[PDB]
This record gives sequence, structure tokens and C-alpha cells, in this order.
Amino acid sequence: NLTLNFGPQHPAAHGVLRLVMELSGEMVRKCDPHIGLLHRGTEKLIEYKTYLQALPYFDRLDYVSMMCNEQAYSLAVEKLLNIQPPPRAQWIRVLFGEITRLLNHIMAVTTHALDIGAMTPFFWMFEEREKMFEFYERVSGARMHAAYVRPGGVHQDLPLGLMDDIYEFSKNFSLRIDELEEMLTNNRIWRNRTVDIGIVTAEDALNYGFSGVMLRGSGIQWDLRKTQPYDVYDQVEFDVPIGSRGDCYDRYLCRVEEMRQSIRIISQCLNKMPPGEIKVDDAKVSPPKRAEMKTSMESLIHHFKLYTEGYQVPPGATYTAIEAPKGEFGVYLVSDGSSRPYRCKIKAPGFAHLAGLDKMSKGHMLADVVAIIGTQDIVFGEVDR
Amino acid sequence: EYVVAKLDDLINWARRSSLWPMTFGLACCAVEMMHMAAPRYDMDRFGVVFRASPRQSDVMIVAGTLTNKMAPALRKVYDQMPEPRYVVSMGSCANGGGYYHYSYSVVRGCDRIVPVDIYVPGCPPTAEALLYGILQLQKKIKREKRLRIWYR
Amino acid sequence: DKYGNKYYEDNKQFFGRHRWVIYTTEMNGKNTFWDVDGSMVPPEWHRWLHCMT
Amino acid sequence: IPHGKGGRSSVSGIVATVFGATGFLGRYVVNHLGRMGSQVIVPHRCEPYDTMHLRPMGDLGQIIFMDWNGRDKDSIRRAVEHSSVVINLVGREWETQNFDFEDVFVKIPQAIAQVSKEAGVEKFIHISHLNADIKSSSKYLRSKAVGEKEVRETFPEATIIKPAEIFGREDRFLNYFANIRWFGGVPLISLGKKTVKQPVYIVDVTKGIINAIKDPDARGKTFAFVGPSRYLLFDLVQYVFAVAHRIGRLFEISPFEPWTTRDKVERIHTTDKILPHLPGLEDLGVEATPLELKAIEVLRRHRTYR
Amino acid sequence: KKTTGLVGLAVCETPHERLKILYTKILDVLGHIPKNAAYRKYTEQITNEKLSMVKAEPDVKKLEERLQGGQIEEVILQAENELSLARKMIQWKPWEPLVEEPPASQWKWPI
Amino acid sequence: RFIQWLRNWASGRDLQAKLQLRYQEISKRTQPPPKLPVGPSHKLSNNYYCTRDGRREAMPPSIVMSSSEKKAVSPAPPIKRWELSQDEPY
Amino acid sequence: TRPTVRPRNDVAHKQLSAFGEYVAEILPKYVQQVQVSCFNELEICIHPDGVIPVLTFLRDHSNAQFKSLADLTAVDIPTRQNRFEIVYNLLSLRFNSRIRVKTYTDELTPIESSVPVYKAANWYEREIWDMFGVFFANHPDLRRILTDYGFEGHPFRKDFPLSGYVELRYDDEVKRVVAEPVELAQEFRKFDLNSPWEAFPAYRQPPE
Amino acid sequence: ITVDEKLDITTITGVPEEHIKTRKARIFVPARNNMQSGVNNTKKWKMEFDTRERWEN
Amino acid sequence: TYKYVNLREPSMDMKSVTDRAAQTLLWTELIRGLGMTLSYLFREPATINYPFEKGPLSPRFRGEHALRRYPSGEERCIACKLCEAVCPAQAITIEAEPRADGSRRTTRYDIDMTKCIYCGFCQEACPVDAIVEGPNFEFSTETHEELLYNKEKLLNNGDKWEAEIAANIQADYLYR
Amino acid sequence: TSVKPIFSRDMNEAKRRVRELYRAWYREVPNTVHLFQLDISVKQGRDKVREMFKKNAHITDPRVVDLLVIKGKMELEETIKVWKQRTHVMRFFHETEAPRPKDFLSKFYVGHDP
Amino acid sequence: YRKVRFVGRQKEVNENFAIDLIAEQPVSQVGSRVISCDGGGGALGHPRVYINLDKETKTGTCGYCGLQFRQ
Ligand SMILES: NC(=O)c1ccc[n+]([C@@H]2O[C@H](COP(=O)([O-])OP(=O)(O)OC[C@H]3O[C@@H](n4cnc5c(N)ncnc54)[C@H](OP(=O)(O)O)[C@@H]3O)[C@@H](O)[C@H]2O)c1
Ligand code: SF4
Ligand code: SF4
Ligand code: SF4
Ligand SMILES: [Zn+2]
Repeated sequence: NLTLNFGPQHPAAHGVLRLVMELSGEMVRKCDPHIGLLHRGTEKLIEYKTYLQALPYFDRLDYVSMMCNEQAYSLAVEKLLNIQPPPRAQWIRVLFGEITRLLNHIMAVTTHALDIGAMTPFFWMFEEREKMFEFYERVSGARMHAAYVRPGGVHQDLPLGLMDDIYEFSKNFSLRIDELEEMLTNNRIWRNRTVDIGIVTAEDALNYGFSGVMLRGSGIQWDLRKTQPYDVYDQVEFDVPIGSRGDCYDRYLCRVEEMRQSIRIISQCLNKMPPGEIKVDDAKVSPPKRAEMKTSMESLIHHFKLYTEGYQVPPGATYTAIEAPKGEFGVYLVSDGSSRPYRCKIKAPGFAHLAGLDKMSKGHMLADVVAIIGTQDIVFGEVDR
Repeated sequence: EYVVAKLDDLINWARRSSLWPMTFGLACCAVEMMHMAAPRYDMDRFGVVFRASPRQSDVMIVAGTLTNKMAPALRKVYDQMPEPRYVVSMGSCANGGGYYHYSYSVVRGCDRIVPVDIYVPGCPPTAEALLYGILQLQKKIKREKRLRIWYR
Repeated sequence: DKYGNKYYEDNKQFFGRHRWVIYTTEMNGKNTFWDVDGSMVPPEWHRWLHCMT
Repeated sequence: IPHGKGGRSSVSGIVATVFGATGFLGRYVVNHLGRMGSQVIVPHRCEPYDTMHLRPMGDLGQIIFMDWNGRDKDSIRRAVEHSSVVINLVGREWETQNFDFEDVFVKIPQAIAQVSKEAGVEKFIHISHLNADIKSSSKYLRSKAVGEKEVRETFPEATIIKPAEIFGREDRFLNYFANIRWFGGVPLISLGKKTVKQPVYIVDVTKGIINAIKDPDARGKTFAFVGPSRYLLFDLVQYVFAVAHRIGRLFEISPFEPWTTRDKVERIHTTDKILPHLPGLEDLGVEATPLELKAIEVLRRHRTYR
Repeated sequence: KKTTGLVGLAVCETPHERLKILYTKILDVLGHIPKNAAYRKYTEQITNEKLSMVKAEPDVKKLEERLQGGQIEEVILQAENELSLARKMIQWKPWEPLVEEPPASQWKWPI
Repeated sequence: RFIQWLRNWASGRDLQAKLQLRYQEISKRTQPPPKLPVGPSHKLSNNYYCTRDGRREAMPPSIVMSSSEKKAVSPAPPIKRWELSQDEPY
Repeated sequence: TRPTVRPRNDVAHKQLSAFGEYVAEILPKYVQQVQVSCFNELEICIHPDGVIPVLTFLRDHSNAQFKSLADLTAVDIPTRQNRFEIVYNLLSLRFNSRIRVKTYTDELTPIESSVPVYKAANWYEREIWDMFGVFFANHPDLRRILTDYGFEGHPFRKDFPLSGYVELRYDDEVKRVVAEPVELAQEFRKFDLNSPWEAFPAYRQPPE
Repeated sequence: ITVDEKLDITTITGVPEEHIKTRKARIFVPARNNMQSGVNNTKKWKMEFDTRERWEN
Repeated sequence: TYKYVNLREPSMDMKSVTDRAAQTLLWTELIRGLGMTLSYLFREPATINYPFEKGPLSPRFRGEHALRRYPSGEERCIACKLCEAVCPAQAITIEAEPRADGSRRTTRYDIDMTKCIYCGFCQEACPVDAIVEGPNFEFSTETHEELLYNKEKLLNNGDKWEAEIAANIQADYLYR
Repeated sequence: TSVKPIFSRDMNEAKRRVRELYRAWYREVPNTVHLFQLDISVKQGRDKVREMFKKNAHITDPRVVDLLVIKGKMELEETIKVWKQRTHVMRFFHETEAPRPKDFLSKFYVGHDP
Repeated sequence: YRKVRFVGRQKEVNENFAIDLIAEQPVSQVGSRVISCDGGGGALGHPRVYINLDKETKTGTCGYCGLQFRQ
């Protein structure tokens, strides 16, 4: 049998993920991919840093999420430190935490529609995506990778503006999602390109430990978005999509309705924000203000020491996970009792979502296999967990 | 000679007028180059076409972070390029490997393997200084082919 | 400002392409017209040409 | 003064200067000099792109590039004013259409037997050839021995090195064979009389320099390079077609980089196994390389498997 | 209905007695275990709690209430595996006491 | 104009939701200088340490470890089901 | 006490004190310590003889579904006289409850793997072999994932230093990309950060 | 069960390269940086290996 | 809650099949839809002519490093080492010394612009507000040997401009 | 030792296993040397195979040798197939590395006793 | 020794120096006991610090302030 390794080929998509194919003439029936192109030494590296200093290495763990990562870290730290965050701060973590889902669910369709080979829905949506990075630069520090969420809540307040901008932005977005509905849904060939492909629906679709979509849209109703709270996140109203059967085209149609939920939540979140503060007030965790660290005596000693070493975290293990826009996000943060943490093991999606490519692939073509991968939305560097 | 040296103001102009780059998407510096492909700072048709097969390349681009499991595969593609080539690496993890720099399994530099000509700094260079690096590269081509065999 | 690079402000019907600049000739000893890297602006227009104010 | 391991990023005391260093010989020598770590100062002639493949041998700050002609003086003086040792390997084959080609082996080793020597250098080493004799053969082979004596007036102690014919990867003599895909493969010249010379292997060449660069006491005591075992036969030309199973030129092509139906064809068929009283390679040890093991590497033709 | 909600199963076929066999299928195997472990004390407790509400009342939809599983065909799978669970309780012996106590200082966290 | 309605016969007719915000009615600038309220018990005479004890919470309580008609209590009450979001569930 | 302090609750602290109690009651063969976290988490310390059946008991029930294997990790602890610590984390789907399984081991002593019990441990179980050398029993395919092909270190333990020994470089000596002993341009300056005076009263050690 | 009780002093090797026999470790107590008087940094034994040359780059 | 998408049984009668028969046979689909949504070509191309035109930014944008000083030159840096201890890549290296006047200053001052990961914490750690991430992306030299910035780049680079820097701090210091 | 072994019991299921895969390496050394298209002599490969087995012969304890068996067998998984692209097999030979001195007078002129 | 690395590289060096630029300041005077130094402006520059000026009429530039302060 021919043993071609169609992978390292820089054939668009993402020139990585080099695997083997022991194809039985035309059908595959055996797929054993290799990973480890970026191992980077991540989990060993954090063992020498402090809590505030290690924080951007959670940010660079995806390619896409900037505020959904570091959402799974501060909320994994504030439980250890007996802190609730202040109420103005929680309305921003839901706002940017429900704006990164309008970055994955744009990239999760176009990049899938580029491996397939369509050109024009790649350029028709990233030109609208530019209207959104101006937000990131205006609020935090940079284009994408922002050390913005801290353990002491939000870093700083978003400036004057950004409320007649987001309302200006979000009132003209549903026309753009009505474009791709005409581009892909009512079309037949793309429907014929993906129906009854990847029919994985049994209880081994959950014994493989999958997280969401490539879950509930295939069947079993469950999510971490209204059975487990984060912040002020249950006080808004929305629904969660479910597809019919257990193929890719009934996990594709989650993502059209999923983007039709984030517009509602943003248009529901803006009406409910109170004026208030930014940081936690007790200042053993938050740094004091700049106009304060130049006047009093108490401000500097709880400033100058708070950057030489970090916080004082109590011992005892902990664990949590939140909704990453492609899955769960496990962090088993072992604390020791000093400024420097102990072991920090992460669970990212793709461990389950790509080990189950063995079950999902066989009985099918070779041209099916590239169409499988862009449905799970697998990003490397994120499989470094 | 005024006759012969007039000719390389076409040929050394023609190679800096049509560059067909390869991109190695490995890490977060890949994503920002896609926004350069997105038609705000529209990368196409300013002299340079989009993606292309690995055979027909002139300017290879290493972006992101190199691991020791990719150090053989980089050199083999680097051999298959034709002769008037150039290497330009964006991203602060291609100039010393950013941080991750003291890790046990990251290539220190992306310079101890391939010879690279233009160094753009930064976690993501914002697709704003990177067209500036490319216009630096066409500015670097002031070389000559005549008055090389005409001298020696 | 300043030399011959009259920064044209357009008719307020664009953004990203309303405040375009003109490079003409030999800012600090360069060539005539066919080599401009775009770094030749004085470090005061970075407040304005980048649309920061 | 030295420090620590000389694996990479060390100091090792020495500061050399290698001219030429763009051909087959001068590149591969420096690729050892950036491994132990030193201030390697390599000035090139007229080629910014032709040294691009050279740089990833010295780590960082160890190499440096300068420009020089050679018929000018200070360009060969400004660079060499801060060093310790200096070797030279400059030269080539056939006369240029613009140059003079005689004094290039006479005044150009003298141009760096200038104030260069007076500046305070030591262990200056030039290259020779085993077959460069004062006899009336050839136009290129002789007029190399003229530089062996007329420039030997300057630098009274040098240890000028004398190599035999070399074989490596991209030389000219061994690649003169099997580049002869033609309507007839003739040896030189249909006779098995004098073939062959002593093909020393290229690792032994670069190993002889680095032992001599702080030997010590190797100045004046000139050295010769032993070849393989032992003389060689006519079988070499048959050995080519048996196992083979029968850089700044121009933009299109160079008009004249020929096979040169002139005194090129005789400069190799003049063997001259010379005097064995030179010490010259085994004492500058250790260099011992056969031919039958390194022959698989350089030869490359259409079969590639069997 | 023709689709059972949770995709991957089929309504196959009859409620109210496919269950009623499988509870009683367990209870006969339940008597085989020697009674010193409290595994019997709670498992026979909930099956008699279940089967009393199972047997035998209309409708299918009423049997969904007061029996907290998924749909009724999936409630089979709630106890399908439990039959495979209790028969391996004879094979290994959890009713035996503790074995291999740890060496007297191990589960102390701060080093 | 005649090139206008050909865009209005093709793919509906929008005319207002352009792909550029480069025109007017994009928010240009904002004038005023900001000042931040300092609210959460930053003041004095009641706001006072040993009341705000944001840290120093005790160990995890050990339950019965080595060295009765129970109702077989579940870890939690089971998940009651969902509604169907009466907008267009089909 | 105030705002900006996490409001704890007692309902989940009650049932998780209730549920996990009769777990040790019905298998007093493998369970050696159970503890309740002060923020609604549970640990069931298990000697690894019962590595398969206790999972197999939590594999299925009518009062405990627990069929969502989320997290297999591995934590080393030197100065314990049995170093390593395999820790699971599993999820009840129908009940919204988290519980972890802490099973210690040592290096050379193997562990009966969870291959028939769960099929999400296909790539997780191999990872501990590549990073520590903990040879699990009877796995159908043990291989090398997330490391390079020539390592001998199992790096995620503590004796492996920050850099390796294998700083890689290229030469044009023939064609090869050859290994070499490791050489840095900078020390990785190691600080000293542990302030004295014991900020924590509750976790005070036995004073000996 | 296959208990097979036996006895050997466990010396493991092959995982480093050569620095078993080359170096010598040191076990000691860190004792009171005497710019101040906090005694929390007692109670824990530490280690540190041999120190070798530091040159100038 | 729920929603059941792509869950709709077909019509299956006499007349509505003619809407599904004219679809496949004569292609009233795929042209009315997909030939009109592409054209849609008459819109204005939103492209920035980069060497002439430039895009928007923010007043808090990061970039090139620089050092500030007081009115008439004082070296605002006080060498309190705090930017060093929070740099995640340890790109800072500072050796200080008592200068002969008496007040302490710096001798070596380094930013590994290769290693620099741009966490910007140096800008938010200096008490006397010395180091500032200056907003100019002008870069891209040709060697690795050049981007290691010594001190006499940075004071010079902090003095190629100041009015660019001094207006952005003065418009943003009230927030932070 | 209150610990169960891996495969062997005591030294005799062990020492027959290290002999076992030695033949699998021994027919592999001529098999790969024309496959990976590298050029040394084949007897050097057979010397380096027995080089590796003989060095670790100072073990008097089971399940460590058995631990090396799992290490020794996993080497063949990449080896029989093509998973080491012309570098990892060349990594066995410290070829371009400078020689260690290993002599007392030779160490004394260079180095601060490394 | 090091003088070879910049040949044809022109040695881009600083021009002004703050080694001694305090000394050209008009050293301030008050005739009081203790003075604030929020020099450079409020909420920027060096923090508030109080200096005794009784003894060889000076303060000592406050370290932070840098400007020569006296009476
Ligand atoms: N050991 C042997 O068997 C053997 C055989 C044949 C020849 N040689 C001689 O020994 C040396 C080996 O050279 P090679 O094998 O490496 O080939 P090569 O290409 O001739 O290298 C020698 C260098 O000298 C340079 N050169 C020639 N003329 C020059 C001039 N007027 N000014 C400055 N540079 C000049 C050449 O090109 P650039 O100008 O671009 O630098 C070249 O880079 C040469 O001197 C050669 O004549 C030795
Ligand atoms: S640090 Fe830079 S190169 Fe590395 S992933 Fe982030 S943006 Fe890309
Ligand atoms: S920014 Fe602060 S820490 Fe850094 S050199 Fe200046 S005064 Fe010192
Ligand atoms: S700019 Fe970034 S990397 Fe550099 S010192 Fe500041 S925080 Fe560290
Ligand atoms: Zn002052």
C-alpha cells in the first residue's frame, strides 16, 4: 500500500501536521498523524516565572483568542485568592469575552473554505475584520497579543468612545453574515461537498472526551455557558444551537447561529453597564494608581515590592475550565505558596479533537481528509498542552 | 562601459519587480501576514503575487518559532530554491527566538541554520512595518552583474 | 510642512486614504524620485499622519 | 588569551585574516575557524552576494567583511593592522582579458609582503604547489615557482605550505573528469604513463593549517603535503566511468570559462613526486585519508542507487 | 416521534417491559453476591425504588418524570451498563479491607 | 444613476451598509479630559483593615479518611431540561 | 465580611461532603484518603492496585454517570520517597460535578492503564512515558509524541536543567546539521525572591 | 501478584551524558541573609552544584 | 435552551416539487444567488497606498524604545532596576555606579530588541517614568549584530523626537 | 522489593532479550546504509551496534535492563520505517565534534579544569 | 584591540552629555526650612521629597530632582 505523507506540503491551509496514510488503494482505513512541530518548552518554562510575569504566555497559546485566553487564567487564580472582581470589571470581560467568538467563528469558516478552495469568502470577510482590531489597539496595547486581563481584574478603563463605536459596528454586521448564507447554505455543491462526512454520533463521541461543537450540534445538549457561571453572564438571554445529525454539515450550522447569538449579547450587554472602578481595592493584588504612587508613603512600598516579587498565594490544588470558542480549557494550576508557581498543566482542545480523527476518517476518500480537519478548527501551537 | 552597464538597470530592476514568496506559517506571526493578504494593506499587485508552489520561489519567509523537529525540513526546502535567492525572517522569535529562548528545544536564532538578510523585529510586526521591510529589500538591490565579469 | 511634501488633506470622504503625502526630492542626499522608503517624514507628523490626533 | 570550551562563542586568542576565500579551498578552511571561535577578518573583492553562504559558520561578531582590490596598497593594509597571524591563498587559473596574470603571483604576494609584514604580524603562510618548478613547463605551472623564490626574499621565515593536488567536493581537477560527457572519453593523452599525482583529501588540508596556526616554531620550516597510497595509476580514469556508470559568472552565461585547449591540459600531467625530506604533513599531523572511501560522495550521476 | 433526540440510538422498541426485565435481570444476579458490603444495600435500594415507579403505568412521557434519566430509550443505557457493572463485582473483591497503606507521610501538601 | 440600480437588482438592495466606514458618521474624535471615580471603600474612618480580609482563608477541610439507612445521595440534583427559544426553532 | 471578597456557599459544600462519604464506605479496599476542598472539590486518594475498577465503578452507575474524561496530567514531587503523582480529572455529565483521582506511584513500578476503561486516554497516557518514563501497562501502542527523536532525558522532571545539552547548529563541512554541546549567550540570571516572615497563619507547619 | 522481593541499591543512569562522575553536589541550610531578621527561609534543605568558569562575551 | 436547525421535512406534493425540479434542471439557483453576490464588484476598493497613505493608530500604541529626560538635560532614569526585574525576556541589563557628582547613574544599558517580547511592563514599572515605548515602527536593519541597542542609541533615539512622545503621555496619563 | 516487574522475572528472560533484537539490528545495518543514502562503510555500523550494548553491562538488577528493552525496541520503530530524515542516524556519530583531550598534561594548558 | 569592528562604520556616538549639565542651572533659593520638589510638573517626574537646607546653603539636588537646590 502506498504510504504518502501529504502534510509537510505547504499546500495553503497551514503547512504543518505531517502524518502518514496507509491507504488501501483509494480508501484510507489507517491514519496515524505526527505532532510536535511546535513543542516550544512551555510547561517547563513557567516554573521559573512569577504570576504577573508569566501571564502573556497564556496569551500566545492560541492564534486567535486574546481575551478568552487570560480569561481562563485570572479566573483560575482569583479563586485561590478569595477575591470577587469589582462589578464594572465583569461587564468588560463578558464584552471582550463575547467579541473573540466573533474572531474564531469568522476564521473557522473562511480558512475551512480555503482548504476547500474557495477564494472570495476569504477576502470578503477579513476586510470587515479590520474594523475590529482598531478596538484592540485602542484599549490595550497592540495589534493582537495583549496582556490586558490581570489577576486584579481589568488593567485600565477603556477611553472615551468605544460605545458609539461598538453600537456602530454591531448594527451593520448581520448583513455580512447574510452574505455567506447566500454563499454557502443555499448552494448545492458545497452541500454536496459536505454531507454525511464524519458521522460520529455514538457514546464514543463522548468517551473520546470531546468538548463543544463536535458535540451538542451532534446531539447531546450540554454546554459550560449556562450550567456554570463565570461573571455577570447568566443575567443575559440567548439560546444555544443544536444541529440534526452527527456530521460536519450539522456541526457547521452551529457556527452560523452562534454568530447570531453574539450580536444579541453585545446588544444586551451595553444597556446594563454601571459606572464604577477598575481594579480590586485592597491593593495587595492590584497596583495602586499612578497619581498615588508619587505622593504617599504607603503607595510605594505596596508598589515597589509588588514588582520585585509577586503576590502571596495560599497552597492547595485547584482546577477550572471555561468556554474557549472551540472547546473547554482545562488549567490544573498547582500552587506552592510563594511568588513563583509550581506545575501549571494545561488541557487544550485538539488532544481529544484530533486523536478521534482515527475513528472519524476511515471508510472514506483521501480528498475527504483535508475537508475533515477544517471542521474541528484545529490550531497548532495550541496542541502544545 | 556606458553601453553594457545600462543593461543591468533592466535585469536588476526586473528581479526586484516580481517576487514570488513562500511563507512558513508556524506561529502567531503567520496570522498577521494573512491580514497583509487581506485587502486593507493589499499585498498582491504591488510587485508581488500571493502564495506559490515551493519550486518557483525567490524570497522565502520564516515566521514564528523553530523547533529541532523542523531544523532538517527547513534546510531541504532551502536547497531546492534557485540561485538568486534571499531570506527575510519576520517576527521576534526568528531573530534569537524571542523568548522561549532559554528552552530546551527551540532553535536559537534562525540564523545558525540559514543565512538571512533582513530582520524585522517584534511580536507581531503589525503588517505596517513589514511592507517597510519589503521596500527595504528592493532598496537593497542596487547590485550589478556587469562590472563583475567586466572587471574580473 | 515642511520641505515640498505638502500633506494633502482630502474632502473628508475617506479614512486611511484622506491624509496622503507626496515625496518629491532628496531629503538628506538621496536619489531624485525612485527610492523612497517612507521613513523620510519629520518626527512630528507621526502625531498626525498616523491619524493619532 | 583563551577562555572555556571552544565549542562556540569562545575567544581562543587568535585573530586571523584570510584573503581570497570565495573558491573551493578558502571557504572550507574558514569553516573551521568560526567553530573554535576567533576574530576572522575576511575581505572580499567585488562580491556582496557571493559570501552569503559563508556567514552561518561564525556565530556572532566573529566575522567581518571589507573591500579591497590588491593593486591598491592601503586596502590591503587598513584591514591587517590589527591582527596576529595572516595566511594567503589567492590566485586562480587562466589569464584575464584585463589583467596581467604574471605579477599576480609575484607582486600581489609582495603587496602583502609590504608594511603588512612590518606592522608586526607573525606566522605568515603562503601556499605553493608540489609541481611548481623553475623548469620550462609550464606558462602557469612555472611562474609559480618564480614567486616561490623572488618573494621568499621578503618574509625570511614563513613556513609556506606546499600542497599536492587536492580532491574534495567542488574542485576543478577531479570535476574535470566526469564533466566530459562527449562523443569520446579520451585520457591525457591516451597513455597511462605518468598518471597520477598525489590527491590529498580536503579535510587534511584544513587540518594542517589549524595545527600550524599555533604550532609553535613553524616559521621558515616549509612543509609538503603527502597524498594517498601511493603514487596512483591509470585506473583512476577507468574508476570514474565505472562507478559513475558512464558564483558570479554573468546573468545568462560567461563567454569564456572554458576547458582551455592551451597549457591547462599539461599542468596536471607533469606529476613530479618531489623531495621527501620535507617533513611536512605527517609531522604536522595527523592526516591519513584513502581515496576509495571518499569517492562515493563527490561523484554524482544518473543512477544514484545501484 | 421517529428521532430519539440524542443521535446514535433508536427507539427499539417497547417501553415498560424491556426495562421491567432488565431491572429484574439485575435483582436475580444481585442475590448472588455475599452480603457484607453495602453495595447491595444501596443498589437494591434504588432499583426497587425505580422498578416500583417503572411497573407499570402510562404513558412513556409520565415515566420520564420521577425517573431522572434522559429519554426512555436512554434510561435503558443507564442500567444497561449497570448489569455489566454488578456482574464484575463478583470477580474482584472490594468488600475485602484496605490494602497497601501509604508510608505514613505522603498526603501532606506543603512539601 | 444607471450603474446604481444594477447593484440593487443583484443580491437585494442595501445602499447604506457599505463595507467602508471611511465616509461620514464614523466617530472621529472625543474632546474631554477623563477623571476616574474612586469608589469601593477607598475612604476613611470605617474603611479599615482586618474587616476587609481578602486573603487568609483556611485549609481544605479533611473528611473522614484512614489512619446507616442513607438515601444514596447524589452529588447534585439532576439537570432539568431546556426550553425551545420561541423565535424560530426550525 | 465585605464586598470584593468571594461569597462562598454551603449547599455544594454539603452535598460534596455527603456524596463522597459513602464512596469509601462501599469500597474500603482501595480508598485510603478522601478530602473535601473548601471550594467544592473532592480528592479520592487511591493506592494504584484499584486503578482500573474504581474508574470502572465510576464508569457506570445509576447515581453517578461520570463518563467525561477531561484531564490526565502528571505532577512530580521530589522528597516524597515515591516521587511522581498521576492525577485524573473526570466529569459527571448529568450532575455538573467535578472530582479528581490522585494516585501515587514510583518510577519503575508500572501502572495498569485505563485503555479498555476509557478511549480518550490514547494520546494522554503516552505523554507521561515520553516526559517521565512512567511505563503504563498493556497499552497497544507506546511511542514518542511531543518530543524530538534523539532525546534521552524525559525532561519534565526536576533534574533536567532548563536548557538541554543539545544546542543545534549547521556547518557546510559536508551537508549535515550536527549536534553540539550547549552554549548560551547569557546566563539566564536566576533571582532570589522568597521574602521571609510567613504571610500565612492557617497552613502553619508542625513546629517539630 | 508476581511480587518477587529482591534487593538492589537503585542507581539509575543513561539519562544524563557524562556528568555523573564529574561533579559533586552540596546539601546545606540557607541561613539568614543578615541585612534583616526574618527566619522563614530556614526549615528547607537545598542543593547547588559545582561552579565553573564565567568569561566575557 | 434549544434550537433545531436544519431540521425540516420536505413538502412532497404536486406543485412544490416543481420548485425543486426547476432548481436542478434549469439552474434558477446558483446564478440568481451566486452570480449576483459576486457582482457586487462596483464597490470602492479599500486599499491603503502604504508609502504614501497610512492607517489609523491609538495613543497607547507600543513600539520602539526610547529614554526621556527632564528640562534641560538630566537623564530622568535613576537606575532603580525595576524595569529589569519585570522584563519577561530579561532583555534589560544594567550596571550602575556612583558618578563623581554623587547621584547614581548608569554605565551599561541594554535592550535585547531581538529577545524583547514587548510586554511593555517597563513603561508601567518605572516610578520616575523613565523608559517609554515610543510609537514609531521604523525598523528592519540588515544584521543581527546591530539590533542590540546600547545606551548611546537610546538617548539619541529618545532625542530624535520628544514632542511625538510628550503629547501622547500627556493625553493618556489620567487613565493610568 | 515490593514492586512488580515489567516483562522479565530474574535475569534469564532478561539476557535472552538483549541477544534477541541484536540480530534485528544486525540485518538492519546493511539494510539502511543503502536506504538513507549516506556513505560510510557498513562494518563501522556493526561496530557501533555492539559498542552500545557492551557499555551498559555493569547492571546486576532486573527491570532496569527491561526498561532499556522498551527503549531498545522503540528505536527500531523509526528505524525500519523512514522517520529519521538523514540526520538522526548521523547523530549517533560524534563526527564534526572536536576531540576531548582526556589527558592530564593536555587539560592543564587549556581550561579551568572542565 | 577592539578597534577593527567599525572600519567603514563611522561609530555612531552620542553628542550631548548629562555627566555635567546640572552645573549650568540657576541654583534655586528660598530662605525657608523645608521645600517640596515635584519638579518637572505635578504627577510626573520625580516624587515628592522634603529637604533640609541649613548647612553650606544647599540641598544636594535631592538625588531625584537633579536640579541644584539651595538658598
Ligand atoms: N591546492 C591545489 O590543488 C590547487 C589547485 C589549483 C589551484 N590552486 C591555487 O591555490 C589556491 C586555491 O584556490 P581555489 O581552489 O579555492 O579556487 P579559486 O576560485 O581560484 O579561489 C582562490 C580565490 O582567489 C580569488 N582571486 C583570483 N584572482 C584574484 C585577484 N586578482 N584578486 C583577488 N582575488 C582573486 C578568486 O576569486 P575572487 O576574486 O572573487 O575572490 C578566488 O576566490 C589558488 O590560489 C589556486 O590558484 C591550488
Ligand atoms: S512571540 Fe512573536 S513569533 Fe512567537 S508566536 Fe508570538 S507573535 Fe509569533
Ligand atoms: S526605567 Fe526605572 S528601572 Fe529602568 S533604568 Fe529607568 S529608573 Fe531604572
Ligand atoms: S519592552 Fe517588554 S520585553 Fe522589553 S523590558 Fe519592557 S516588558 Fe520586558
Ligand atoms: Zn525636585
